[PDB]
Amino acid sequence: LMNAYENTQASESRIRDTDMAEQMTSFTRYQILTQAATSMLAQANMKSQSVMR
Amino acid sequence: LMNAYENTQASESRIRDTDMAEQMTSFTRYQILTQAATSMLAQANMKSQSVMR
Amino acid sequence: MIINHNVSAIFAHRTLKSNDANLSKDIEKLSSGMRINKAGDDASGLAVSEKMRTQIA
Amino acid sequence: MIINHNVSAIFAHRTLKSNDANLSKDIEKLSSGMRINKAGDDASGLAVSEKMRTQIA
Repeated sequence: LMNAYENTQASESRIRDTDMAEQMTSFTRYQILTQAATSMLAQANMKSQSVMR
Repeated sequence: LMNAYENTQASESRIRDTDMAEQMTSFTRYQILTQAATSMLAQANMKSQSVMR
Repeated sequence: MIINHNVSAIFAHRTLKSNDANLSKDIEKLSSGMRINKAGDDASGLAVSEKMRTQIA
Repeated sequence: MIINHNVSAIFAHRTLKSNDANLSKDIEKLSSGMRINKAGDDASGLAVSEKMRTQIA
């Protein structure tokens, strides 16, 4: 029973508990895009005011 | 029989048992190597943020 | 620099994953004191030792 | 001023990629702990060393 519980714990950890190192990798890049996408949305509003002169 | 009993057990020990002094050479090896991988994990993460300037 | 993906992050993470697993093997071996805890690492070493243990008992 | 094409930017971006290529390899060496890891670092260095590893084995 000790071996069975110990083995099943390792396997079920892969599909249930996430990998912290991998998550922090995507989290940073995903946040870089939000700060990038926000600025491109910002300059869109200024773009509409080039021909209203 | 008793003379063989020691010899058989000594014969099994070499294959099965491990040298604790030799083994600790690897535990410290992968302890430090884990530090280098973990510390440099975020150095690459901070590499990406430098393009937002 | 490529922003949609980052190659440098993948290698350091993968190298970390390989190092962490090898560290787990050291913990089990150091605690129990046996080099061959499970088969596959040395299948022949386990079987011969089991034969050796049979005579020893 | 040639406003259509930015030559000093073209020189800069390629120079940035050169340092980026240099930077990414150093992360690999520190994450692993070995100077030669994949094909490209040194053709002979990987070839010569691999004989020693099996001999050590």
